[PDB]
Amino acid sequence: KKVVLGKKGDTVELTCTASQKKSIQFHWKNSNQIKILGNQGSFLTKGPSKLNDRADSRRSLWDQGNFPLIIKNLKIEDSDTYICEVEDQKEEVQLL
Amino acid sequence: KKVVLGKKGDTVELTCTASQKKSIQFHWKNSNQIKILGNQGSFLTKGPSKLNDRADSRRSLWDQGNFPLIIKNLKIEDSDTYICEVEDQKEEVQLL
Amino acid sequence: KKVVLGKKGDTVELTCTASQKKSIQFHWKNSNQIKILGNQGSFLTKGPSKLNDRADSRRSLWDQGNFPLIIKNLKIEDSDTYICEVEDQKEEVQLL
Amino acid sequence: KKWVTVYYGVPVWKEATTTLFCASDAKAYDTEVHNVWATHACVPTDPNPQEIVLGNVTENFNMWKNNMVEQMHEDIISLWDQSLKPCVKLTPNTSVITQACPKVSFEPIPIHYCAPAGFAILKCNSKTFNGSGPCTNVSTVQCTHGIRPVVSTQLLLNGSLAEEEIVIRSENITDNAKTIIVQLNEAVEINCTRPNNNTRKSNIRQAHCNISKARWNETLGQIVAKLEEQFNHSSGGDPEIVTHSFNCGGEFFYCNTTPLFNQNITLQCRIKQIINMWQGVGKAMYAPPIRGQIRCSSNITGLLLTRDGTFRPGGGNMRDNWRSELYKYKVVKIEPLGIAPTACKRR
Amino acid sequence: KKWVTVYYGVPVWKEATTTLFCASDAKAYDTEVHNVWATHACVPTDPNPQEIVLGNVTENFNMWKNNMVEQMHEDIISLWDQSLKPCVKLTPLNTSVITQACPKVSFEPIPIHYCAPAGFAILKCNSKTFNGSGPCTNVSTVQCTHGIRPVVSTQLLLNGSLAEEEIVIRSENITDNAKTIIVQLNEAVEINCTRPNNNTRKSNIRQAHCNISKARWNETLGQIVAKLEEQFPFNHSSGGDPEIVTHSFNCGGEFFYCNTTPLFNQNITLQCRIKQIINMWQGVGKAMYAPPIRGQIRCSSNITGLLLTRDGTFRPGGGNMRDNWRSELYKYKVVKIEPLGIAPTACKRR
Amino acid sequence: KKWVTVYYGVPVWKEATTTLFCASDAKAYDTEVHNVWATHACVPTDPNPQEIVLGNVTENFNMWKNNMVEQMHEDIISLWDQSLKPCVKLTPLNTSVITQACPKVSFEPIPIHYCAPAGFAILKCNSKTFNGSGPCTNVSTVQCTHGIRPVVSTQLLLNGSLAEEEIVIRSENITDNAKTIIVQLNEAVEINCTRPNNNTRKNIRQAHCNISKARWNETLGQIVAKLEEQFPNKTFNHSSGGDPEIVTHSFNCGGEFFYCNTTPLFNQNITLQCRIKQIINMWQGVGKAMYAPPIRGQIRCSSNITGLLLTRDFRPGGGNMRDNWRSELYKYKVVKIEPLGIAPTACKRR
Amino acid sequence: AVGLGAFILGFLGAAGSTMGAASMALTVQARLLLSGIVQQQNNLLRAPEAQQHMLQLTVWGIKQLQARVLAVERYLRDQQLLGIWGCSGKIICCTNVPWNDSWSNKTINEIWDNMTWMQWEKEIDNYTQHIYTLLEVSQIQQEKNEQE
Amino acid sequence: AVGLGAFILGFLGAAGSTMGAASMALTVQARLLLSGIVQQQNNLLRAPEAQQHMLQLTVWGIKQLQARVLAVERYLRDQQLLGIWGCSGKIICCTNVPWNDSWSNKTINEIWDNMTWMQWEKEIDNYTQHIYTLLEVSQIQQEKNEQEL
Amino acid sequence: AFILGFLGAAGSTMGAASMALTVQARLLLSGIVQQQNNLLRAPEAQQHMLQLTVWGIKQLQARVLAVERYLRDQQLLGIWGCSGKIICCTNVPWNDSWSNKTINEIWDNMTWMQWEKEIDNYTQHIYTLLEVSQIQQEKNEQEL
Ligand SMILES: *[C@@H]1O[C@H](CO)[C@@H](O[C@@H]2O[C@H](CO)[C@@H](O[C@@H]3O[C@H](CO)[C@@H](O)[C@H](O[C@H]4O[C@H](CO)[C@@H](O)[C@H](O)[C@@H]4O[C@H]4O[C@H](CO)[C@@H](O)[C@H](O)[C@@H]4O)[C@@H]3O)[C@H](O)[C@H]2NC(C)=O)[C@H](O)[C@H]1NC(C)=O
Ligand SMILES: *[C@@H]1O[C@H](CO)[C@@H](O[C@@H]2O[C@H](CO)[C@@H](O[C@@H]3O[C@H](CO)[C@@H](O)[C@H](O[C@H]4O[C@H](CO)[C@@H](O)[C@H](O)[C@@H]4O[C@H]4O[C@H](CO)[C@@H](O)[C@H](O)[C@@H]4O)[C@@H]3O)[C@H](O)[C@H]2NC(C)=O)[C@H](O)[C@H]1NC(C)=O
Ligand SMILES: *[C@@H]1O[C@H](CO)[C@@H](O[C@@H]2O[C@H](CO)[C@@H](O[C@@H]3O[C@H](CO)[C@@H](O)[C@H](O[C@H]4O[C@H](CO)[C@@H](O)[C@H](O)[C@@H]4O[C@H]4O[C@H](CO)[C@@H](O)[C@H](O)[C@@H]4O)[C@@H]3O)[C@H](O)[C@H]2NC(C)=O)[C@H](O)[C@H]1NC(C)=O
Ligand SMILES: Cc1ccc(-c2ccc(NC(=O)N3CCC4(CCO4)CC3)cc2)cc1
Ligand SMILES: Cc1ccc(-c2ccc(NC(=O)N3CCC4(CCO4)CC3)cc2)cc1
Ligand SMILES: Cc1ccc(-c2ccc(NC(=O)N3CCC4(CCO4)CC3)cc2)cc1
Ligand SMILES: *[C@@H]1O[C@H](CO)[C@@H](O)[C@H](O)[C@H]1NC(C)=O
Repeated sequence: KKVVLGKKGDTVELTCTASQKKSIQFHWKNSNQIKILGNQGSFLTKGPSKLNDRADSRRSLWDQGNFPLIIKNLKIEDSDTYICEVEDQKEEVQLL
Repeated sequence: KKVVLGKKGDTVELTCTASQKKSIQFHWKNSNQIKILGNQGSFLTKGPSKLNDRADSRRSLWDQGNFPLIIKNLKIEDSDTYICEVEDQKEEVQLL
Repeated sequence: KKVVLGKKGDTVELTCTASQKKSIQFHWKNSNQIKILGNQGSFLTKGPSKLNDRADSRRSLWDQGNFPLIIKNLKIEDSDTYICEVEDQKEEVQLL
Repeated sequence: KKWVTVYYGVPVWKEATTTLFCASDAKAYDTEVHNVWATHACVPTDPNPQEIVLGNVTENFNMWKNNMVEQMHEDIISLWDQSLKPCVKLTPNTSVITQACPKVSFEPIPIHYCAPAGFAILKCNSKTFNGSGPCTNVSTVQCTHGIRPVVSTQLLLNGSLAEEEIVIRSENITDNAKTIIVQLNEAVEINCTRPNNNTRKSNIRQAHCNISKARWNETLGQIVAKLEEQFNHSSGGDPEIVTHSFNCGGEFFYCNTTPLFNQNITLQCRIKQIINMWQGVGKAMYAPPIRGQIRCSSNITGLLLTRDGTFRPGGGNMRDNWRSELYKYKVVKIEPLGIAPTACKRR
Repeated sequence: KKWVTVYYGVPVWKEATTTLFCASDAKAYDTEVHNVWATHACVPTDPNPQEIVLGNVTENFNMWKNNMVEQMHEDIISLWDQSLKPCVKLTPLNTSVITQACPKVSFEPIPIHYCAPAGFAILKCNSKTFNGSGPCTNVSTVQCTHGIRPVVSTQLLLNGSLAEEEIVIRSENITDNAKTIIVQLNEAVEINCTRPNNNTRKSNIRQAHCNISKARWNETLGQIVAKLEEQFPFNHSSGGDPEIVTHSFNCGGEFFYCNTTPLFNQNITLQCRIKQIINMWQGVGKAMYAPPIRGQIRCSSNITGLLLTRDGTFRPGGGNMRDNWRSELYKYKVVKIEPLGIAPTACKRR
Repeated sequence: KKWVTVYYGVPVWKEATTTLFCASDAKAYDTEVHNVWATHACVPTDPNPQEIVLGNVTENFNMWKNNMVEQMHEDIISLWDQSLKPCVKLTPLNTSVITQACPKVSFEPIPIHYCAPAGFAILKCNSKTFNGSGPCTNVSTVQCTHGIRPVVSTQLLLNGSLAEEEIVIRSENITDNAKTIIVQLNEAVEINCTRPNNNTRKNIRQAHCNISKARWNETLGQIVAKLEEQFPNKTFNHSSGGDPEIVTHSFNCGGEFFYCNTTPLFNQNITLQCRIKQIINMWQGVGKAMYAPPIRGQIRCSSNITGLLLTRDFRPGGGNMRDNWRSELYKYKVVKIEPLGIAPTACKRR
Repeated sequence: AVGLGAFILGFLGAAGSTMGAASMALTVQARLLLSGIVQQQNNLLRAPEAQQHMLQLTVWGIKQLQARVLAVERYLRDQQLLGIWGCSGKIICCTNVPWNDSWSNKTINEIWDNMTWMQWEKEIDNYTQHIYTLLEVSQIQQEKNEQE
Repeated sequence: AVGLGAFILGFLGAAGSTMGAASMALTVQARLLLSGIVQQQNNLLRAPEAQQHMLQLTVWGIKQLQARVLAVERYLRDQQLLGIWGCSGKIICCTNVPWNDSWSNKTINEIWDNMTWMQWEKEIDNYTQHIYTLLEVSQIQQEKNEQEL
Repeated sequence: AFILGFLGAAGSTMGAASMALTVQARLLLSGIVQQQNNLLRAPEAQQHMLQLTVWGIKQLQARVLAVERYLRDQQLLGIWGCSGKIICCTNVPWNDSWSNKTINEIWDNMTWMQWEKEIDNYTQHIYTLLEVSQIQQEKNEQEL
């Protein structure tokens, strides 16, 4: 997996990507498969978890194949792994 | 044959029919081939004969396949045989 | 060839013809192949020579297959040959 | 020798039944019943008819066994119930319905019948055809000539002529119960007028028709000369049988023809509101006469006669009268696959 | 003599793509957007639909892998760009921002059907137990679809078709807790949305309210839950762009945003607002539309379905217009026939 | 070996004639002559041209022996007889004279083109060098020709097509001094012909045309450079005389018949001296006709000189309108395909 | 006369002569056409130029096309349906089923020279279904032995 | 459906029947149509009578014809293209290229009586190019051999 | 569309044209290549009704004419025994006097546009011979 280490009390951007350079459906989920963030076509939605708030993305880069998860005011309790669902490229990342 | 008996001065009815119930053009003629009645589609004609007058037909039944000859105020001279001209059904009926 | 002797000052009327009786392009030229007279469809044109003037035709007979060269005020100096260009019927005539 | 050989393109035609298209010169803007009806029922006619005469092919035609007649009849029923609507319509216990009666003009226009997707129509061009039997001059068309949907009885108006001779044709000419159709080779003009000054009532329903005595007698003379090779008051019945019944301008006329069958001789005509229907058995009421002056002018092209078992001019009903125009047409289809023995064997 | 034999007339289907064309009962005289668009874009409707049932042929369908969806997408975004023009359009670049004049126009989606070009036909699944994918046991062929209204809908699906007998729950993966579940109802719920002509006040002019019949709503959810419980032996949206969170829609040319909290948790009333700033569904970008119309606007719509999600006990989802089209296009696929085939036969040449 | 074999589908064309038909962008509402004629005479233009290049095909295009020219001629005659009617028409017989009213109509030639009937196609030459009637190496197949405005100008060829790269000079025999030499320009030169509002005196029949000196001089120098290819040792004069339609540069513009004195051109703002006339020698055939007196108002043409006609014995000349059309309809021929051919092969039947 | 393809045109001609003459005449026209000696006239309704001919030349235009396209389809169907008797792709198919005198006790020359197809197919119409059945049976038997 | 073809529509019904059944079905229809037993019916669209129906019955009138005309061209095209394997002008054509068990180890009656074409042409789809190549080769060799006799 | 797929070979040699037809037909039989047509669309709008109906009908008439000629010729050719075929090999020998050329010279260094000019004056003669041979062959088989 890809591991990203921050300063803990900060804002972190983790990314999922696609080689299509197209905005496609995608999702971010945690280790217990709880939705964090994802899209609905052009629209941005949040997942109903502790990361529902304090979260963002970059809608403008979805057509560049870049589908980031931005977690604001990050807590130590948030240093979990996340699974990407972009196409079938089910990559895993870890946040520290 | 369809044979009935009448009395001087009464009204009698002889009938011709068609099994198709299509108001098939018909004619009535006596034993000397004298035209009595007939239809022209929905309309009732009279033959240019001694039976021109005092003659009728229940025309509402022509559409049901029934083509009657009604002769009113009968004289003994009117008690002839009659031929039905319906389709090829050259049926004989008689008045006594 | 056809040779015509005239008198000084008269009118010549040399002719070229076509058996087709069609609207035909034709030209008259002298022995040096210098244009005298010819048509452009319905229109009459003149050639850039000494016979540019003193010349006429019969436009009304052109569709009858008759294409005259009419030289007026004939001079003995005009006693040259002339070549017809009617279709491929390149006939020659001469004046005296 | 003599082996079965299969041939394709065999030019053999047989009578067949199909549904025909109607065509007419509809205008679609003048409110008149036939042009308006035709607008949403018929197409323009074939702009380029082929009229192909098939050599000397002989074809057996029979106008009394034909079905093109029914095709015309069904269209007419729709035309009339959809246009000159009765105010009261009574028919089989029985029931009656009523309708609003806007008045409309009524001027029959020729309607042609056309056969789609094959089904060529054969036409008899013989002048001596006489209703039935082998016709010695046969041509093929896609569309028939146009027939005006005239609903007159007794004398038939605005049809075609026999051109050279009067033709007497009937299914059984020796029985005489059936109507004998006399097709004229000449037309006779009839001029029917109801002046606007006939305003009295208790008149407003009276009219007279002008017939040339000389033309009429010349015509009767030729008819008789032909009948002799084998004319009195009509016999009686409903008024559509007894009188010369016709519809013109939307008005229903009943004219007395005694003066024709017994110069400027006239028929005695009445305009009526109570009409016996020809669509089936029943009766109908139409609104009273139009105020103003009505003038009709027609071509007498045929006569419907019956005789006993010296003629009574009392014939005519709908679907029988149209046989006077459709007598020369039949629909056929081709069956190109056939067999004949020949002088060969397979391999 | 078990030799290769060549045959024609082999009715073997292959899925294929083609530039399908649209047809509609367009008018060209009423100034409304769809009938001044469809009159140049679409042809008259199919005059004689055939519905030919292909025996008992079983055919595999997959509503999430369909291509008719892309055709519908491109035509609808063209329709919108060519009609409901924003005053200000903002596209990501840095940014690119342009402006336009804003005549207001009437906007009422009409059914539009897609038709096969010559050489093609559309197969459709008539199963009452469609599922979403897999073998369909009732397949018929048509040239054209039945006609689908281009209604944006966004959260709950409006003015679509019904499942007739049972609520059908369709999902690419019903247990992945990621994809939107499309719920097709067997009954339409009537919704009456009004902005009365007395809302003339300013800070009012942007307020509107929608009335939902309680009996219909509760019965509908009871049936949905009963089915969810079979699959798996009660909340509102989690948040995000306002088009997802509220039941947004365009009606009369105006953009409504209705708060469905009262529905997900007689005459249930939702608070609705009309906005000028809308996030586009056509792609990523934003747009400004002209201010609200003075007068009274009333919309009446049929909820024929829902977009629901489930996590790793359900919520409304929304957006992703391709899914809204799938909800109606699921029954159809385009095929071509390849008539030439081969099989062993007990024969010899000569 | 070397047996006769019959092949069907052989790509061989042969020249053919047919009742070729016209198409144009006709309008039917603007009262103008061509657009009230072409609306009954011509069909709408071809919506889908193919321009198929036939490989390496080399073919002969004899413009002076073509038949497409006659079809164009007959249709133009009908157009004129049916529109710009003279009050008095005189036909040779003795004579036969008829009269007509002279309503006035505008006259602005529109491009018209010819199209092949079923079974036929038109081949066209796309080369830059044609050698007159000779063969060229760039051949394509079309259903319809390039549009040609049916202009009947005489010394100058007005509003035609350009040669694009070089001036092309054509004649059946460049040396027989009997044929008219067609010069097609690669560039157009404007001619600003005006009949102003102040010509109220009787002047009412006067007019003038303004031509750029720089353009005229450059064009004529270029023509000479090409004339030198055939006449390298030689070295444009006043016409010899004849009917006024030939002598002056005549044309029909706005319905008026102009007769312009071109002496200044064949010897900024070169001014031609023009007159408007009522008594006209017909170009349609032999005969004469009278037209109504001049229009009170202002008429301007601003026409394009796209070519000219020269004669040599290199003077301006013209007439025989069919020859102007040959230029505009240059490089097209009608052919049909004959699918059977025979060649020897190394096989035998049974 | 109804636009029944280009196929049933020369056969309207054939309807007027003997069976022998019909085969002959078709052969003659066919060689003249193959040789480029004679040409057929195309008879395609002009599509309208003007608005006044709409619903006239556009309806008759479509009607002729439907009749012709349909005629082509019908033609092709018969050409291939005839595969049952081994007569597909042919105008003339000579089979191995003999003619019975019980169908028609006539001489071949009488049949081909003194009769037209119009009469011939009526005189033996009551044997048509019978003969067609025999032809199928024969073709099946031939295939059965060809395949041994 | 309409717009798909002419030939194929006649051959599309009973698509789920076995290939054996399909052959029999075609045979009976030819018996019925060559004979005088079965009459033909048309599926043509009608031309408009009125201006109000001009767009509706002209657009679809033209589209129906285009589909049928193209269907005819495809039928006739394919009938001659197929001459490469020698099978021109045919619906059913038997050749001398043997079937391998490496393609499908099934018997003839299993294939013809218990399968539809819909399944059969999927089970052996990966041998299509191989077999077609063999058919071309066989035809070339047959022609060579006949010309040498 | 019979001529359209063949006429594009104009300018290539006779041999090249035969090879090209073989290859394209093979690709089509195998499902290797896909095609699009050149049909004109029927009008969407009433305003385009004359424009897309006149040409709509004319294009269909042309295609119908093309099939009628195709089918007509495929059967007229029965006279020479060439019906039902695109390529028909007969038993009439080539008379060298018609060309005096080699088969390879004709097929490889010439196109059909040239070949059919070279032997144009023998066209009727050859056609006559083809008919004669077919007549004799039919008799020879019927005589057995
Ligand atoms: C055989 O063929 C001939 C043709 O060759 C047929 O003859 C035609 O018959 C019609 C019969 O109606 C006749 O039509 C009238 O022509 C008048 C011309 O001036 C019109 O004015 C008149 O219209 C009025 O009457 C109509 C009712 O019939 C109304 O519907 C219409 O609105 C008009 O009515 C208004 O005006 C009148 C007059 O002031 C007033 O009284 C009304 O109240 C109202 O205000 C008809 O159109 C044709 O002119 C005849 N043609 C010829 C050449 O003579 C003949 O009928 C055919 N025979 C058969 C049996 O069908
Ligand atoms: C689901 O389907 C249903 C149908 O089954 C759809 O329901 C229809 O929705 C439209 C929405 O606009 C509605 O149309 C209006 O009807 C009104 C009837 O009174 C009209 O008055 C109104 O026209 C005005 O508004 C237009 C702009 O919206 C203007 O362009 C037009 O010129 C009119 O505006 C002028 O006049 C008004 C009034 O005086 C004034 O206020 C304005 O300022 C201006 O001067 C529309 O035509 C239909 O009536 C509804 N149909 C039914 C049966 O209810 C529903 O929308 C679909 N759902 C979805 C989500 O798409
Ligand atoms: C080569 O091509 C060019 C195009 O590139 C052609 O140039 C066009 O020529 C036409 C014809 O002259 C010209 O059309 C006129 O434009 C005028 C603009 O003011 C209009 O006013 C004029 O209409 C009047 O005259 C018509 C008769 O000619 C009348 O029918 C019409 O009803 C108008 O009549 C009123 O006005 C007149 C004039 O004052 C008055 O006498 C009347 O009583 C009445 O009051 C025409 O529409 C185009 O404008 C020219 N185009 C350009 C770009 O300049 C050129 O003609 C072609 N060359 C050749 C030889 O054909
Ligand atoms: C435009 C068009 C062209 C052709 C056709 C067509 C119709 C029917 C068949 N029939 C067939 O394939 N059969 C199989 C073989 C058999 C059994 C022994 O002979 C006869 C029946 C073929 C083509 C349809 C439309
Ligand atoms: C209406 C219409 C009818 C038929 C056609 C048609 C198209 C292509 C061919 N193909 C061909 O002629 N070939 C040559 C012979 C060969 C080489 C070895 O076999 C195969 C390829 C034939 C007819 C098109 C349209
Ligand atoms: C769409 C279409 C168009 C035209 C045709 C058509 C084909 C052939 C003939 N020819 C004929 O019947 N002949 C008789 C038998 C013979 C002599 C030895 O072979 C050849 C000549 C007529 C029309 C068919 C379909
Ligand atoms: C039904 O939907 C589920 C969704 O998870 C899918 O797995 C299954 O394959 C679909 N079809 C059938 C026939 O079960």
